[PDB]
Amino acid sequence: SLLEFGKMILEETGKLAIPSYSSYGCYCGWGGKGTPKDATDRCCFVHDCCYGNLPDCNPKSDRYKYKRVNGAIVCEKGTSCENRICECDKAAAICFRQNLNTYSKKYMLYPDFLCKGELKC
Ligand SMILES: CC(C)NC[C@@H](O)COc1ccc(CC(N)=O)cc1
Repeated sequence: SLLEFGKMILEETGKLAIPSYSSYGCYCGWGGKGTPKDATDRCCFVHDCCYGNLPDCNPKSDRYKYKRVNGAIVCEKGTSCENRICECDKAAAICFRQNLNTYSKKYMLYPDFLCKGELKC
């Protein structure tokens, strides 16, 4: 669920899920349309695509359990939806951590009209 994801982001990046990643680019937080603005925006695009592969699960509200083995994120055995959601977030977190160095504030609160373009998962 989102309680898990946000906690994961903070631990990983140090920035806070909301508002650092709840309204960035064209995909973080708001999904929909567009061409991802930057690397962090691409993690969101890929992440949204990740939840999209799980039709009958509830990413936002189904809680899962994960642990750290010296820094590694280890998703714990749960329902199979819980296992797959967890993997989807673990990636976003890793991806987020990987492009902290290019996280740019001008994409914060990014306006919608500026997000039109085509991208299939
Ligand atoms: C505590 C506050 C009010 N949070 C409400 C909460 O709905 C914030 O919302 C969201 C909505 C959707 C997502 C999708 C995720 N990033 O992939 C992440 C966070």
